[PDB]
Amino acid sequence: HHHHSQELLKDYIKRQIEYYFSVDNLERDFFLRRKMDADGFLPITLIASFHRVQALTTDISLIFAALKDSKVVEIVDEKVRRREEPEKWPLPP
RNA sequence: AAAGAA
Repeated sequence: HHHHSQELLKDYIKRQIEYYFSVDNLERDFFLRRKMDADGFLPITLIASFHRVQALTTDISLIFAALKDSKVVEIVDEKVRRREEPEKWPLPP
């Protein structure tokens, strides 16, 4: 027993989601950007369906917990966006 | 290139 399994899992979830919201990924992620609203937000439940997140967990409240203190993303209601200049990224649906 | 990290 060398770590708390659910805390480690939360760190994997957080870093996987922060990757999607990195500038490097966003520059090329046309699917993700077409799903943004005009303010840059995506449903957290959409992110939950992405294959690597769903592989790590199907517990939605755990994904919220994993993201609670992220400096990369901001959460409003059940939606999430890049904290820095989110409005640059949406693309037409 | 099956979501080859939507």
